[PDB]
Amino acid sequence: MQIFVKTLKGHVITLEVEPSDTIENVKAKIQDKEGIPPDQQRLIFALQQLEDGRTLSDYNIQKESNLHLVLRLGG
Amino acid sequence: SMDFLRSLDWTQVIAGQYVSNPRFNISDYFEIVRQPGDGNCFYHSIAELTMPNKTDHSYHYIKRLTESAARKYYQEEPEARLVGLSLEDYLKRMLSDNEWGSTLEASMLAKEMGITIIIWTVAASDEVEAGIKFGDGDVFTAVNLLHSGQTHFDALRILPQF
Repeated sequence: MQIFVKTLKGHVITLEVEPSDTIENVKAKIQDKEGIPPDQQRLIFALQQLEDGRTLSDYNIQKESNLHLVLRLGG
Repeated sequence: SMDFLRSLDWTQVIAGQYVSNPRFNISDYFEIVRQPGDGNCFYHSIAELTMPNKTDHSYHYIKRLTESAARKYYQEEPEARLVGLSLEDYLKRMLSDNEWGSTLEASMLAKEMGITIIIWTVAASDEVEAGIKFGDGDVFTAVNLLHSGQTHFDALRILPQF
């Protein structure tokens, strides 16, 4: 399915993922599209910052869900 | 343009943390108080807005408030999951000379100090790309920081007319 990630800059991007994808995997997708190292990405959904080891199905992120990307600013 | 500031659209992404994407120039409402690019500029900026009679050493106090702030909050901070260090290893690195601050320290200091901190991020032209607010205050009551380029931080003072 397609899920939306609203980046920090403001614009929204699209990602093709399956519920079996890891948070680390999705971060790699964002890194490909936006060039953001996963070390700086804070993926947020349902007022929760998502954790690496888990997957999208562990969070029930369904078709056309809107996720937030907040960046870790400062080295 | 003060009806613009009392109308910012903050989105709470997690409890206590907000994001905004307004369209304004930082110079339209703030005064940039520049800070040395010495690697401690995050803490210089806070001291500039929180410690009267600031000096080039006042930032050590902010770092020490970050220490106690970390002992309270570090293990429960979502952004701390990205550091991947124990409280001891983090405290050593954080307290080391010329080690640079980040949004993780802004969140913990907001709690420790009982203030609201906003980090406005710009891209070269000082045109704001976004804002991250730690705390429930507004723009007039908060400690406004300016983040530019990679890791540099400067202090912002809301102008007398706003």
